[PDB]
Amino acid sequence: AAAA
Amino acid sequence: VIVPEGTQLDEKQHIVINNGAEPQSFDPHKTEGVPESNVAYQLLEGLVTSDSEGKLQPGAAESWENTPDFKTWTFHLRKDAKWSNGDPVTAHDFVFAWRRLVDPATAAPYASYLSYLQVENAQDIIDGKKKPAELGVEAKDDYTFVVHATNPVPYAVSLTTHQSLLPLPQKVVEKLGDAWVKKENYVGNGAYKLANHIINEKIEFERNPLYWNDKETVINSATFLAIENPSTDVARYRAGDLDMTSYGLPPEQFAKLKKELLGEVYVTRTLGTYSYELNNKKAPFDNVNIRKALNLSLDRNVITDKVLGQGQTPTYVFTPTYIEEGHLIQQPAYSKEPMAQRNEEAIKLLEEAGYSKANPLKFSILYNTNENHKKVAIAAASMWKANTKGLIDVKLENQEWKTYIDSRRAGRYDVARAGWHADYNQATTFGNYFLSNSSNNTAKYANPEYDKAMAESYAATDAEGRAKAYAKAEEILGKDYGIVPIFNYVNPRLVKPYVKGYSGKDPQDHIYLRNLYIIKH
Repeated sequence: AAAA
Repeated sequence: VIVPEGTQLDEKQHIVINNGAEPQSFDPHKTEGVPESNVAYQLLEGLVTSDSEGKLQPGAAESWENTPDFKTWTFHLRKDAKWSNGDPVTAHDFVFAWRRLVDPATAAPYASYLSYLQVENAQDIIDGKKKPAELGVEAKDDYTFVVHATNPVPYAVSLTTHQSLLPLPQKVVEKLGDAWVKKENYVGNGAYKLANHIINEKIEFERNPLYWNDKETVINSATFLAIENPSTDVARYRAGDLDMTSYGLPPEQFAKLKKELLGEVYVTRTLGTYSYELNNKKAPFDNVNIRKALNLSLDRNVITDKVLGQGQTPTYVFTPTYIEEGHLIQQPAYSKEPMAQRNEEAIKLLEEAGYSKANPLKFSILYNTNENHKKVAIAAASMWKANTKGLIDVKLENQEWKTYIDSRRAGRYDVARAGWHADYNQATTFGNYFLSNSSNNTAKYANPEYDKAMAESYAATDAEGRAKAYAKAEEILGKDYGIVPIFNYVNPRLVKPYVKGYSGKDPQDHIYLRNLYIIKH
């Protein structure tokens, strides 16, 4: 998952 | 059950959490980020889910098993489980959702996930060669969902916890199309439902009374905020206006926050890597020599020790080496050279590539609006200029989260800040990212030898064999300088003393509202  | 006996629960059971950004979408087939997954996980529930420490527990499936070859996975669904509108949850919903994920018409950023699971025909469907109905999953009956993989995937169950493999309400989505996701239309099988959504302000959740496990849910309502800057997150926390920060805190405040907020500062060691992604198909980053120069001349210890200093650990590979089956991955040789040697090598490579003080290498670092990212980018820009004696000149470019993700996916970037958090606690959640054909691969990295190394893992018959194949893939990726890995994450957060059920021990650092409770005293 792409991390904020 | 989740509440220790005798505990004085508060009456209201309301919580406010910073979710960090406005999500792209509430449709799990249209998203790829943490803000999005944090929303999806409240509204929907997949085969398997997790507790507050990240341990796996039954979700929509109450039982499951595999064949001894690790290729057939059978899930036994709950016979009385319902969607929030009263419709039954069945294996058909799972068949429907998983087909929709790989359906080219869906254009899902995580299409590749069912390819990672080695599901029969998933890749062929993604590639337009077979129809979505040819996917190797089936409803053997209304409550039995069977997954058929072409290769052994012993870590299969852990994959099924991901947002991309959440079920969707077939009856609703078939009727409404993409519009099912609007608040008036949304139907889910999770613990909460959407009460309100104001873009750039808040998402309000309310209890889903038709959730199968509603009787063990404690939180009645929650608000997710969209506060981009850690300092603003901390300010709202300290004003008493939110209960749990997002997973960034201001480096310069960290020490004093630990001193003043006793037992409110949590730091989770997570399976994550922070990188600068290089656009491998955009000049001049198509040149291995320049990708190598950027890697040699970036001092990771400056960022981890001086800019952040919260427990982030330097790394020079993509995969966290502490992940399961990651242990044979080696840090590259240059990482052990003194910076003086590295920097001398970098300067030579840039001069060979025709850069000078007068004509430096110029590019922009794209990052999502966030003061902590800005600080890291300023430090990177500063190191790259000084360490190469003026041969690199770096501009910063911040975009709102949604826009930033779009820009990365569209290839409209030179160098982008990038964080990857594990989807499941096994090395391939990182290794799969850099397959040539991965829908997650926004770097546009493609090496047939990398793909071949990864493919050998499915010919292995044990953990050691898998771990060797993953080490060889990472070696290849390292020799290509495909990206600039910087650190392995920690996730610092503030959590109020009256919030219970947050562990600080979940390697994926999920927050499920159904795992939390507010205490009185």
